[PDB]
Amino acid sequence: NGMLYPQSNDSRIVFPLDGVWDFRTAGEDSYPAEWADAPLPEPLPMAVPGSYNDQNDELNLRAHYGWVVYQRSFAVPSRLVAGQRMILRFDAATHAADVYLNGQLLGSHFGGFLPFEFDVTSALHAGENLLTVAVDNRIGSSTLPVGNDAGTAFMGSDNANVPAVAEAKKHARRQNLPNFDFFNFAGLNRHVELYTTPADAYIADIAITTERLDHIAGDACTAANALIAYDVTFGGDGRQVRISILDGEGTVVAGVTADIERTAKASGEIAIRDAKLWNPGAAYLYTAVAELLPSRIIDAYRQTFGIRTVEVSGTTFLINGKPFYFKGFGKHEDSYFHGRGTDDVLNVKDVSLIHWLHANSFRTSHYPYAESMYDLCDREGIVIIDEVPAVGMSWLQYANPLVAERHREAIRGMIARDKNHPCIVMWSIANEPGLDGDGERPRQAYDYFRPLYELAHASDPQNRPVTLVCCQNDYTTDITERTMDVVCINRYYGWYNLSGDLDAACHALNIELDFWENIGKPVMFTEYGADTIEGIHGTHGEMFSEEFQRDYYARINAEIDKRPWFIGEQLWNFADFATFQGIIRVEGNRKGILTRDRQPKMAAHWLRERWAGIPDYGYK
Amino acid sequence: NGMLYPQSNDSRIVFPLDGVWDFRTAGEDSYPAEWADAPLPEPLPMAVPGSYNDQNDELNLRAHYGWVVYQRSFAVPSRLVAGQRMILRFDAATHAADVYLNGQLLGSHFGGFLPFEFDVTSALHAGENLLTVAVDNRIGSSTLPVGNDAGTAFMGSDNANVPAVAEAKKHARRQNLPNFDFFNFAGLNRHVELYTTPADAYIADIAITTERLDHIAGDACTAANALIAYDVTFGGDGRQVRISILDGEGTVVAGVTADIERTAKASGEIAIRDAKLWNPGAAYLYTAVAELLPSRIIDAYRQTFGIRTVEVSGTTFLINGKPFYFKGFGKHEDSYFHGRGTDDVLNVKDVSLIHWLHANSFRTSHYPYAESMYDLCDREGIVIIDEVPAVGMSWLQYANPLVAERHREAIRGMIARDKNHPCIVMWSIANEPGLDGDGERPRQAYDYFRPLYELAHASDPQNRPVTLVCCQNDYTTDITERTMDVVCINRYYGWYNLSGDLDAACHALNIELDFWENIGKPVMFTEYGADTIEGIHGTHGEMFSEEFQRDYYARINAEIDKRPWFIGEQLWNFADFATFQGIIRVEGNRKGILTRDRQPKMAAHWLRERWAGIPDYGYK
Ligand SMILES: CCCCCC[C@@H]1NC[C@@H](O)[C@H](O)[C@H]1C(=O)O
Ligand SMILES: CCCCCC[C@@H]1NC[C@@H](O)[C@H](O)[C@H]1C(=O)O
Repeated sequence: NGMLYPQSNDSRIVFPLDGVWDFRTAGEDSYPAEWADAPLPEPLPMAVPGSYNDQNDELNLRAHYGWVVYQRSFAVPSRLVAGQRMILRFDAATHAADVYLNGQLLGSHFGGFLPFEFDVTSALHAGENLLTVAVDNRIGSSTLPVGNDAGTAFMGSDNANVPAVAEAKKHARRQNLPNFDFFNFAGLNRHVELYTTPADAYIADIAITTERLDHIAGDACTAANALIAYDVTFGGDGRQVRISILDGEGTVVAGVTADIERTAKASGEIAIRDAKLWNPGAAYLYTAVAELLPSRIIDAYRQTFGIRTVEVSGTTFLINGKPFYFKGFGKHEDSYFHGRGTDDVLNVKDVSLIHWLHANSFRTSHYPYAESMYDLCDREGIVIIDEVPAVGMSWLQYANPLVAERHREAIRGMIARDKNHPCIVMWSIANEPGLDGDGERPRQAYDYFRPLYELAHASDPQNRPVTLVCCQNDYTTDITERTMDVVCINRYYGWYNLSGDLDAACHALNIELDFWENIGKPVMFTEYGADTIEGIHGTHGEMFSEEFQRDYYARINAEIDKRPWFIGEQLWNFADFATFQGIIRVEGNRKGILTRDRQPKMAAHWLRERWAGIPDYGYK
Repeated sequence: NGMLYPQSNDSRIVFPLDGVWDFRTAGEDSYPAEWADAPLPEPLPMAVPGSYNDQNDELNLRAHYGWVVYQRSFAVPSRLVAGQRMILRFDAATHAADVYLNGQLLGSHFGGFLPFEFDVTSALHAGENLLTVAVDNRIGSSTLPVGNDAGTAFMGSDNANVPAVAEAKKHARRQNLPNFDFFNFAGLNRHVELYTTPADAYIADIAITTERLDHIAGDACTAANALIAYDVTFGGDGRQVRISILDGEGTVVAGVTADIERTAKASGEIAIRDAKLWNPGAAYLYTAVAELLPSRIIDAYRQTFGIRTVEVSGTTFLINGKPFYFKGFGKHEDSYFHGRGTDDVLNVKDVSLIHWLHANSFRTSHYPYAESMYDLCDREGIVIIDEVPAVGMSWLQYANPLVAERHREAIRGMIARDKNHPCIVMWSIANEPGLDGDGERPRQAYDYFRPLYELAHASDPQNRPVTLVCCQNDYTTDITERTMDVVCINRYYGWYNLSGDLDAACHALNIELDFWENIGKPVMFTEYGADTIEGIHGTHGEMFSEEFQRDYYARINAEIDKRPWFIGEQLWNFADFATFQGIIRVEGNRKGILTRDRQPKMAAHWLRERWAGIPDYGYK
C-alpha cells in the first residue's frame, strides 16, 4: 500500500531513467507486442518526464487516439544489484500502461496520475536491459477522467438537425471526447526510476500524524507539547526499528526504539516539547528517521512531516486552533512544451508567484500533482486541497461498478501517497459531478458519493475534512454537497449566465448565499472567473477584457466579505491552460489571472493588493 | 583533457544530483564562506538544472549582481563507493563557481558553458554529504562573454551631455553591463552528477575520426570502404583495450585489440567495408565500444560516432564529397522559466521544428550548448556549427592575457567535449569581434585571432574547417575574416541601415557580395533578419510587421541565389529570446521566425516552403 518516494542513503540507491527515449505511435486499440523483444524500428526521440503531444511538430500528436510505445536501454553494475530488492517505479503514466522488461511483461496499470511500481529483481540481467512501455491515452465512460463514448466534447457546438452533419459524424476520425475542460495530455508525464531496498527486510511505508497540541502559543508558532504518532510498515522475510525526530537544524530532539509485531508493523507515540508548528505562510518541517535495527543499520528512510492540526468547527476551518481563510485558486499542471509533464523549475516559479500574489493555497484541479510540488508547498507554507481525477461524472458512471472501483482506487492511492504532507488540509473526491435534478437522481448521486466520503475519512490517519467540488447547479435539489465537511462551490454568475451583467450577477449570488447561510456549513469558492485576453482593454470593460476580469472579482468578493461563514476564495484559474479546441476556447482556457507564461493580467495586480490586506488567520 | 559524458554500465554508475536545492543570494563581491560548513539559513528553493533568475518573482533576480550560493545534501550506499574513483561533475555553472563538499573547498572554475569536475573520492563520507556551490554571474572586460566595465549595455541609450545624467549614473545600483544581446542568465544551468570509474585503471578519453572514404556511392549512403581512427586515453596506475564497432543494429562489424603504451594511450585504424555514412537529413550512427582488458572486463565506455568527411574545396563545402548547402539559423538556449537552463523536452521539440521547417543546420550562438542537444542532432541528421562564448570582444580584450587564456580554455574545452559528434562540421572561434578600422587595429585583431584559428585546427583530430562570425563592418579594412576557412557574415541591410528600403538593402548587399566574389572563399549568412511582433500586419508591410519579415527574407534570398559561391543561409533567429531591457528590445529580441513559445510567424511558413525545395546536396 505504501508508496514512499524513492530515496538514496546508506541502505538504498536510486537510479533515474529520465532522459531522451525512443518512441513510436501505434494503433487505436493495439500495439505490436514484438516491439518489446527488440529495439523499436525507426524510433522518434521523446524526452521523459513529459507529455508526448507537443514534442513533435512534424506530427499532430494532439490528435492521436490509442496507443504509443516508449523504449530505452540502461545498464547498472552487478555489484549494486547483488542481494538487493530491485524496484522499477513510474511516478505517472497517462492514462494506462503495459510495462515490459527484456521481453517480459511486468504488468499493467490504469490511472494516469498516481504512481505504480514493479519488483524487477528476477527480470534484470547484466549489461544492457531493454525497457518497453506502451501507453494508452483513451478515455471514455468508464475512465477517470471521464470521456464520452459518443457525441461532443464539453461545451461543444453541434448542429445535429442537419442530415449532412449526422452522416459525416459517423465517419469522422476517432478522437477522445473529454467530459472535462483541459487537454488530454498523455505519456510518461512524470519521472521513471529504478531503486533498491534490502531484500530480507525493508521499510515499506510510514505514516506520521499530529494527534494533539497542548498550550498553543497565541501566535501559533509553537505548542508547549505536541503528541505525534508513527506507524511504520515493513516488508520482507525480536526485531526493532529506531525512530529519530530531527528538527529544522538536524538536531535529534527525540528518539525511541519500537517493537516490530506481525505485514510487520511498528507503531507508537512521541511527545515533542515546545514543538514548532507548521502554519500557512510560516512553515516548519521535522524529519522522522526510521532505522531498521539488526551499531549497523539494516534499512533507513527519512520522512518529512509538519506538526499541525486541522479541524472544522461550526462554520470555521481551524488550523492549529485558528480560524483560517483560503486565498488562492485552482491550478493545472500545464505549460507549453511539457504539457502535463512535471517541471520543477516551473513549480519553483509558481510557488514564488503564489507568494507574490499573497495567496496562501490552491487545489490540485483536477488530479493529483507531481509529488515534488507537495514537498515544495510543505517547505513554503502553502495550503493544498488534494483532488482525485474524478471529473466529468454523471449518473451513467454511478451505475458502473468498474468506475466505482477505479474511483476507490484513486482515493486510497492519493491518500496513501500524500498522507504525510502537512500542506494538505482537505481532500476532494470529485469536481463537478451531476448531483441535482428530479426523481431518484439526487438520491442516486448521494448513494454513490457517501461511501467515498467515508472511505476518504477512513483512509486518512490524520482524518482531514473531506469535500466535493460542486458545479453550478440547482442547489435546491442537490442533496449531496451540503453533507460534505466543507461546502466547495464553483460559480460563474455573470459569465456563463447573466452574461456581463455584474449587478444581476451579484443579486443572483446573494440569493444562493442566503440559501447556504441556513445550511450552517463552512463555504468557500473553489472556482469563479472570466476568460480574459491580455491586451484587450476598455474604459467600460466588456467580457474578455482585462478590466472586466478585474471588475468581476471586485464585485463578487465584495459580496462574500459580507458573509462570516464564507471561509475562502479560490478562483479559476491560476494561469491560462490548454484545452480541446472549440468556439469558447481562445487558444485554450483564458480564465487565468496569469498568462500561460505566468505574466500578470490586471486582475492579478488587483487581487494581489486585496490578498495583501487579508490575514491567513482571523479574517472572519 | 577528456570530458566524456558520464555513463552507466557494469563497471560504472552515475548518481544524478538534480532536483530542488537550497539557495540564497549573496554579495556584489563576496559570500559567507561559513555557509559551506552548515545548512543554509532561511534558504529559498531553486530547481537544478535551470537559471535562477526567473525562478523567484518575489525577488528581482534578473537585477542581481554578484554571488549566489546553492546547496543540497546527498547520501549513497558505502558499498557502491567502495574501491571506486568518485567524480563530481558540473555540466555547467554560469559563469564562475566555488565548489565545497562537507566544508572542504574542492576548487573553482571559470567558464559558464562548459563542464568541469572534481575528484571527491577522499572528500566523501558515509551518511549525508553537504554540497555547497557558490556561483558568480559577474561579467566584465576580462570575461567571456564580454561585459562592459562602465557605460551602457549592447545598443544602450544615453544622454551623457546632461550633467544630471552623468551624476546619477555614478550613484546607480551596480549592474552587469553586457556587450552582447542576450540576457545574462546565471546559475546551475546544466546537470550536476556524481559518477564512478575503476580506480586502478580507467578510460579517460576517446577520440574517433573518419580518415578516408573509398569509392563513395552516388547517393553517399555508403562508401566501399571507410578507414576510421581511434585514440583512447587512460588514467590511473602489456595492457590491452578491445575496440568493437557496433552498427545501428548492434551487430559487431569490426573489432581490433590494441596495445596500451604509456599518458597511457592506445591508437590505431579500423577498416569498415560498405560503411554506412552520416549525412544531413539521413543520419547513421555506429558505436565504438572500448573495453579495458585485465574474459573479464576492467572498464568500458560506449562512444557514439558517425562516419563522414568534411572538406572545404575552393568555394564548396563538401560533406562526403558532395556540395552541401546550409539551411538554418542561429539559435539560443532560451525559454520562459528555465532561462538558459537545459530542457530536453524543448530540445526534442526544437529538433522537430527544424525538420518541420526543412532546415538542415544551426549554429550554437553564442556558446556551446548542452551536450544532449548534439546527441539529439547526431541521430536526427542536423548539421551544427559549434561556437565558443567569445562574444562582445574588442581591442581592449586582445591586449588582456587573462582573456586570451580564457579564450584558449574555451576553444580547447569545446573541442575536447564535442570532437566525436558527426553533426558538428565547423568551429566558430568568435561572434562579431572588432576586426576593422584604421591604423594598427586590423593587424592587432589578426594577430589575436590567427593563433586561435591555428589552435582550433590543432585541437580537432577531424580537422574540420574553422570560422569566425563577422559583424557588419568595413569589410575593406577587415583583414581577418577573409582568412577563415569559411566566411561567415552577419548582415542587416534593410534593418539596422537603409531601414525599410528593400531595394536599397539589396543594392548594398550586392555591392558587398561583389567584394566577396573576388576573395574566392565560400561565403554564408550566419545572421540576417528583422524584429517582428506576431499579430502586427500590413498590406504593405513595415518594420515589425509579420509581412515585412517575410518580404525581407524573400528579397535577400533572391539575391544570394544568384551567387554560386554562396553556400548557406543561417538566419537570426530561430525563436524570440530574452535580452537586457532597452528601447529596441520589445520583451527581448523579436527576430525569431518563431515566437518564444515556438509558434510560427508568417516568415516561418514562407521559409518552410522555400527550404522544402532546396536539397541538402547540389543546390549550387
Ligand atoms: C456554469 C456552468 C458550468 C461552468 C463550468 C466551469 C468549468 N469547471 C471545471 C473547470 O475544469 C473548467 O475549466 C471550468 C471552465 O469552463 O472554465
Ligand atoms: C548592423 C550591425 C549590428 C548588427 C548586430 C546584430 C546582432 N548580432 C549578434 C546577435 O547576438 C544579436 O542578437 C543581433 C541583434 O542585434 O539582433
